Amino acid sequence: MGSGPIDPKELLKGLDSFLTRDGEVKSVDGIAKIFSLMKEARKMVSRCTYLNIILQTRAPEVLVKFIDVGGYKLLNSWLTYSKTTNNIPLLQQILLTLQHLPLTVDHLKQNNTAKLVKQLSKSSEDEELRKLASVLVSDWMAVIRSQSGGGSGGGSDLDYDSVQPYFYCDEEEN
Repeated sequence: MGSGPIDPKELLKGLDSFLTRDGEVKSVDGIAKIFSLMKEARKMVSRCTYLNIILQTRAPEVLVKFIDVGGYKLLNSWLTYSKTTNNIPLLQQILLTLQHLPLTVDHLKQNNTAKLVKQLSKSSEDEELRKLASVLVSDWMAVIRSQSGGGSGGGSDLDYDSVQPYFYCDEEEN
């Protein structure tokens, strides 16, 4: 193959000028223009580029208002949209971006994304997606255990059933 492809990243990286030079976040104005254009989500590169910027968005107020302005529904939307094709570098970035923002038990339960990410960190055919998903669900179950009152867990010898505090799907096959 003497012919080469085309760079699709620069098309979405034109917006990176409206963020900081490291591609983190400029302002609450910055997240909103990104929000509307990444919402379209019709390019695979638009997915990975903007989600990486929201990941590098180290301003926690910008994250909680991202959830507020519609990003909450869009996290579940893009999760399902990526799970159809099951694109490994995409799935792991979506769950890592919502791992970056402070998400509540109300949220993960309502959108059912708690179940969707937990079945990944139970047994998927890939290391990197489920180990990032494992850090995410361990963060979530730390919060959930703290909302419950307490519990040991330990960390080691800790089984897939004993890491289900509000992840218990009581679907009785019995």
